[PDB]
Amino acid sequence: SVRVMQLTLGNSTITTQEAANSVVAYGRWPEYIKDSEANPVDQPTEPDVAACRFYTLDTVTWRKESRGWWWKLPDALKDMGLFGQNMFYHYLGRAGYTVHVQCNASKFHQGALGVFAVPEMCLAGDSTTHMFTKYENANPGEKGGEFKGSFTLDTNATNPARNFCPVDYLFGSGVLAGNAFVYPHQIINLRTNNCATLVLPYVNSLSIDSMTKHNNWGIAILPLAPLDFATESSTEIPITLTIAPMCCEFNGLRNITVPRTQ
Amino acid sequence: ANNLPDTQSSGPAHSKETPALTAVETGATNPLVPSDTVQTRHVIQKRTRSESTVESFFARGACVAIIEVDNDSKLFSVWKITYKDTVQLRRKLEFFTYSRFDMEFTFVVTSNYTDANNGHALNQVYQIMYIPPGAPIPGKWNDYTWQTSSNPSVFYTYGAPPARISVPYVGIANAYSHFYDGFAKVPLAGQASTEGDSLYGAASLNDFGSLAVRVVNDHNPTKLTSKIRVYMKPKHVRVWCPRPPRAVPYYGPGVDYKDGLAPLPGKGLTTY
Ligand SMILES: COc1ccc(OCc2ccc(COc3c(Cl)cccc3Cl)cc2)c(Cl)c1
Repeated sequence: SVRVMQLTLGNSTITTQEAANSVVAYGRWPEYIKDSEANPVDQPTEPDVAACRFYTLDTVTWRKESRGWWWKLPDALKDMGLFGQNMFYHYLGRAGYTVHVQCNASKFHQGALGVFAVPEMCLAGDSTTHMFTKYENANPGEKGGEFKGSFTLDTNATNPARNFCPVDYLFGSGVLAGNAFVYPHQIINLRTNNCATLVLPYVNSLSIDSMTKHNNWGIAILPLAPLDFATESSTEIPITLTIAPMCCEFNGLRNITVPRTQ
Repeated sequence: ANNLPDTQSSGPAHSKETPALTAVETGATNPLVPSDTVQTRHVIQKRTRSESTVESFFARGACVAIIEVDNDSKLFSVWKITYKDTVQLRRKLEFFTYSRFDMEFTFVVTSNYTDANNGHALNQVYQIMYIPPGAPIPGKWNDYTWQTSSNPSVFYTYGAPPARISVPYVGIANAYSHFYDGFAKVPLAGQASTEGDSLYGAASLNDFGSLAVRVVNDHNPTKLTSKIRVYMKPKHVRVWCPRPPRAVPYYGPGVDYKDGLAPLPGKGLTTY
């Protein structure tokens, strides 16, 4: 039925008994580069089962006060097994994804989470200096980031944070959040479903790019209807994020990249 | 101006054929492609060399002269036709030894009052007369030579779109020579040193003649100056014998050099 599914990729399987169908972004399933759209001339590496499998990133907790969370792809998976290895050993890389967000509660809980997949999800910074966010802050990895309820300008001139300041109702980029529904999405309304499943093809203005310099997709999760339970002002339910890269192919092998951190 | 070949997929090799090894002493360049030294994938090539054709490389109007006339002998000026008065077009032409093409000349004319608060003049008309080598050159801005009964003239009205005319291949040889390793005279044994001496690399003393420019209106005591910028574009181009481009500053009409003889910067041998 629309509600029961099983996803198998490599050596990993995911089962769900409360789905609300699955979304295939823009109606496009991920695919490899065709010869007619090929650019780099060298033989690509395609790890296949070693990289195209389900990786579970860290679990976040939803509370009445949560504003939202965000992650960047392939960034969030840079340290994930052999996918991360191939990402750092190659100059160029390409991949699609199957994003599976998990969140179960009970029949006496309420709340709705909007799960959006955004191509080129550029976020707003914290200073008066334009495009000032530094690489280390823009790429948090598997832990991702969070949305805020208001904009707060960083004034420390001696030691600028050079970080993002994504305000939730402004979708972290100066647009109204209610219009974010034009992007592939699903809603995890506690009275209806457990999860959200989105299949994302590779989207870019090029056939292949640098995975370290460029993040193709952004995953934004916003509480559309806040978490509430029985009478417990105190309520916490975890949100686990499991993502699997698809049709990975890398070009331009050399020595490994070791990016600067923190 | 066409397509480039596709990249064919290439796998591993273990053979007695070694395209990587060669011997440049022969004077030939090794025609290798990526698949000769690495494993390649099949790529359908869609890039073309449409913009690097000899025609597209020269298909631009380049400035070759700025003729100036002061409508208050300066009432008229004469410019000896050449492409060596400027450096940009000259350097591009000199990638080749010989050339053959037609020419398109566009004239951009500007004028202005020298005085911010003095004088006035009615709209000016200019006459650009071509004086082929041999024809009488004007001595005054208004002598008989300006009747142009045979010389081609162009009358330009100030403010009108730039004037433009086409000239056929006018060389007396089968192609224009960008380089001429010789003289116009051979000094003979016995003659005075003053005799038989000529410039090295020069052909005719007057190759293509010159342009005589003047303002046709009667000059008013007002101080005015006009400038005619000449733009030339080679069209229907054919070129022969490539040469390395000019690396140091030009020093005259010849290949002479003097000043910027150290064009390259310093860089460590093992510095990326
Ligand atoms: C190798 O590169 C070359 C070769 C020959 C060249 O000049 C030959 C040449 C001969 C006659 C005329 C005369 O053209 C004109 C006429 Cl009819 C009427 C009005 C104005 C002009 Cl302008 C103009 C140029 C140049 Cl500029 C570059």
